[PDB]
Amino acid sequence: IVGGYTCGANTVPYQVSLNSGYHFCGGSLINSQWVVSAAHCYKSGIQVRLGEDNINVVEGNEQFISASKSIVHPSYNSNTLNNDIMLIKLKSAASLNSRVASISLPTSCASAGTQCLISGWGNTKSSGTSYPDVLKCLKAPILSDSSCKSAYPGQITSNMFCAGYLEGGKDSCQGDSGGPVVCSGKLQGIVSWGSGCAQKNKPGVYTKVCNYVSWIKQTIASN
Ligand SMILES: [Ca+2]
Ligand SMILES: [Cl-]
Ligand code: NA
Repeated sequence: IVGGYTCGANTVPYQVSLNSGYHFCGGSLINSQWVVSAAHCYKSGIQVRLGEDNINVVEGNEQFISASKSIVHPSYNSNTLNNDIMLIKLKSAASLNSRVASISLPTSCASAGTQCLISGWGNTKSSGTSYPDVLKCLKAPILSDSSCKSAYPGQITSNMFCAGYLEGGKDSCQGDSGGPVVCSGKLQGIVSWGSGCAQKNKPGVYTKVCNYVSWIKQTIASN
């Protein structure tokens, strides 16, 4: 997250860190046994880290649970990042409390202008590199379809939306991938991609989660 603020310990209790020896991607807890992340985060040897603020310090609210199975979206295209969504089942149910809590799936798509909370442990620089160890937050509005398509000609599908600021300075960045965009208490986005970070006229592109609710619910019901 570039141009965000320090969330505060466990203030985003649905935020997970995907660990394969190190934080590599965000995720969103959606019930005691399932995480939603970006398909482009897929790899084996995933350990889901819940209750995290400092990812380098054991602070006392962590639950570390190995992934038992990953399900990349059937129609995920790694070249276009169309359908950049994946589900991870935990080997055991997370113990749910004030600091480790599921985020509600949307019943409806969010609209341009709606303010959302974007969070993750990604790069905090637009030029050069600095990884924070504590969770960073950004309040960003969803952008119009037409703005999003103008910003990225030929690249925005019906499964993508832009959130952020065309003036730049405030964005998601490398290491935020797979993390949440929460708009009035609902998971509407997954940190998917962008052109660099916090560049003018290159806002963050997010997986449109409302498109995937029937897939998520069916997958969970049979896995
Ligand atoms: Ca920690
Ligand atoms: Cl539009
Ligand atoms: Na379960």
